[PDB]
Formats: sequence, C-alpha cells, structure tokens
Amino acid sequence: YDEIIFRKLGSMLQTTNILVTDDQYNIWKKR
Amino acid sequence: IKLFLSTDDNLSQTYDLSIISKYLLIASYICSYLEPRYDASIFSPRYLQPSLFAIERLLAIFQAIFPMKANIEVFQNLSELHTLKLIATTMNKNIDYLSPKVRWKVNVPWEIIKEISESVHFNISDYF
Amino acid sequence: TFEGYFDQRHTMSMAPDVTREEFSLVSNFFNENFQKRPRQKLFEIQKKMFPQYWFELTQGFSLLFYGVGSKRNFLEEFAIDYLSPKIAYSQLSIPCLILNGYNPSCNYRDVFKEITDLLVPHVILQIQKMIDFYKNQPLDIKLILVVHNLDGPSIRKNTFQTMLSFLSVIRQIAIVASTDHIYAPLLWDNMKAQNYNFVFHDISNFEPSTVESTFQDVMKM
Amino acid sequence: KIYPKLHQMDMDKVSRVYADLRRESISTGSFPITVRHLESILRIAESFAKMRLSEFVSSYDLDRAIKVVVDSFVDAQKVSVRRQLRRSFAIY
Repeated sequence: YDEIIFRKLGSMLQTTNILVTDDQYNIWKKR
Repeated sequence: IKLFLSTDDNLSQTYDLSIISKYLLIASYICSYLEPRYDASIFSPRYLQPSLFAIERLLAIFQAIFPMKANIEVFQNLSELHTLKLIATTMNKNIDYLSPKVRWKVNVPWEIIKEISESVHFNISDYF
Repeated sequence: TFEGYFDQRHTMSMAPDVTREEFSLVSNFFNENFQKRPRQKLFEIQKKMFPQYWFELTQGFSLLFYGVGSKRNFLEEFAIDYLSPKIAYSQLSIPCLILNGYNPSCNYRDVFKEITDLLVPHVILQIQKMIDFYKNQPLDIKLILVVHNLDGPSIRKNTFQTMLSFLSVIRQIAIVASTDHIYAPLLWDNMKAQNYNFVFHDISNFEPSTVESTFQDVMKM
Repeated sequence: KIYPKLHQMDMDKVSRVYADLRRESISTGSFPITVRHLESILRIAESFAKMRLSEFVSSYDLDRAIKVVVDSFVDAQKVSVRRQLRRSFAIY
C-alpha cells in the first residue's frame, strides 16, 4: 500500500526497480 | 515577365505544429463539418461557415483518430491553438473557457487541414 | 473510450421537498462520523511529503494541487504550520497571503493592491517593474501566495490568469494553488504554463467540499 | 494427379493464428470470425500445395494461405475499423 501511494503521489522515496530487491538476494545468495 | 505574372501584393511547412496539435486540429475540423448524426456510425457543407461543437466531441474524435488518454499536454496544445486562434470560441471579452455556455468552431480553411493530414498521414479525404 | 461517448417527462417535484436546515443536517452529521478515521490516517501519511514540496519551492517551482475532495485544509496547514516558519527560521516574518478564488467577487485590483503594498518600496507594467526590480535582489523568499480554486469564477477570466502568471517569475514569491475542474489544464497555454512552472501532484483526498459550495447555494433544486 | 496432404507439424502454425485472429474479432470489428474461415484457409492451403505438385503441405504455402483470407476479411470492414486491423495484422 505504501509503494502504490508513494508512486501515485509522485514521491521520490518510492523504491526504484533498477536495483533488484534484497529479497532477491535472499534467493540469489543460495546460488 | 514574372513581375507581371503575379500580383506581388502578398505580405511575404506554412504551419509548423506539434503532432498532438496537428491531430487536434484534424479532429476539430471533423467536428466542425461532420453532422452529429454520423459520430455513432462512421467512427465506431464545406462552402458554408463551420458549425459549432463541444469539447466532449473533440476529445472523443481525437482519441479515435490518433495513431493518448488525458494528460495535460493535450489540453495545453488545445489552449495553445486557441491562443494561436486556429480554433475560435463564441465570445469576445472576458474569456471564460470553463463556463459551459462556450462553444467551439474551426477557424482554419480546408487547404491547410489537407496539408496537415498529409504531414501526419491521415485520410480525411475518405470521411467525406 | 470514444465508443462509450458515441454510443451514449418526470419532474423534480416527484421527490420529497428539502428545507435549508435539513440540507445542513446531513452534511454536518455524516461528515464527522463517516470516513473520519481513515482520512485522518491518510492525512498523517501524506504529511510526510512536505519536505519534498518545500525543496521544490526552494528550487523555484510552483506547486499545483489536484484531486477529488476539498483542498483547503491541506494548503492552509502547509502554508501556515510548516512552510513559512521554516522559510523564516532556517534561513537565519513571511506574509501568508491566502486568496479564495471560489468567491465570485474577488477583484484582481484589490489583490494587486495588497501585493504591491507588501512587495514594492496597467497592472502588467507594474508587475514587469517588480520583476526587473527583484532580479538583482537577494533570492530569499518573502511572500507565500496560496491561490485556492485557480479555476474559480473570479479566477477563470483571462486577465486574472495573465496577472497571476507573471507573479511566478519573481523567485521571492511562493505560489501554491489548487483546482477542481476536470479540464483545468485547459486554462493555461504555452506562455502561462512556462511562467507558472508548476510541478503537478495528485492530492485526491475525498475531503467533503463544503466551504466552496457555501458561496453558491445548492438549495436551488 | 496431385492430392497434397497435411502435416501435423503445421498444426501449431494454424491453430495459433486462428486463436489470434479470433481474439482481434471481439476486440475490433463487427464481423465475427467463424470456423468456415479456418475451413477456407485449409482449402486454399491445399490449393497452394497443389500448385507446386508436392504431395505434402509446406509452411510456405500456409503463410500465403493465411495472407489471402486475412486480407479479404480486413478489406471488407468499414474504414474506421479497417485501419486498426491492418496494424494488428502487419505480421500476417
């Protein structure tokens, strides 16, 4: 909910998907 | 010879316009010279003065002909056209666009709409 | 879509009559018990965006507020409780000029009189003189100009729009405005949009618009 | 002499185009795509193979078979719908 309102509101605090998430490295670390 | 072949009383790509503006001016001419009866069939009086229309028709036709939704650039181009006086309104003093009483009409001849259609590759010649 | 537009004897007296008191009863009782808590939570979340607006105002951008719902309290709170005190005490007395555009009798001469009196030691010529004056002046902000209903009846007129648009050229003036009409961006052409230099944000809040409807009676139906 | 036969290897080429053509029918246009169009595609596909005197249907014949039937269906639509469909079937 926070991300959607942040993006709709034009806030710069919303995470930008150029870097893959830390949760993705919770998966990629096992590789 | 060429002095005697042209009057040369003229004071001087004639219009260089944005693509959104060009398609808005195509749709406005369609609104101004197509009878309202055909809006439900074709899309789903040249010698006479242009008829009036509403912005609701213009936006729908523009959306139906552009190769856009409702971002501010469309309305900005429309207001630019009005300021350029390529489209006229039914008032002279204290312009109040947002008032519902105002109506819109085209202030551009066919010879320029044809060139705009050529420049945007549109086929107004087949709608009449 | 456009197809949704191309494909689209009773009387009002058949409904029960409404008195002026009854019209106010519902508007007063429901709005204090309906959606109060979720809108308060939304307001508390949205208040975190003030630093970004403050930074944009520092960098010379005007702010335009749009969305569903009344936009009085947000602008008033931002101008009074957050913006002016920071402008004053982080730089180390900022006039918070509030204009009610929904009033259909807001003479532009009167507002210009106040602006000239508060900024100056054929209105357009005086504004041009002010612009030429403040170019060499220090860049610190002096006046906050909150323009409610920049699409209001007193404001829709071309002359008043032209008067407002030149004010944003002066860096020492902060402009905040809100609009309600769907075709509000139609008001501004290339020159006016250029001089305004708005940064657009969606502040749709579902706040019950009551003050704007106060000036023009709804009891007509 | 020639009675060219189908290859089941081309089943995907036929079924996928049909489903794609059907999807655009409800999207734009009033003419609903019918099974008889698919029956027409196979017939003209067989005729194209019969032109080469080859006993089996090739992928090249199907491409030209798809082109003819789709083009006729698009060209029969009204002008407003006609331009939308030409862009949607630029591959075919």
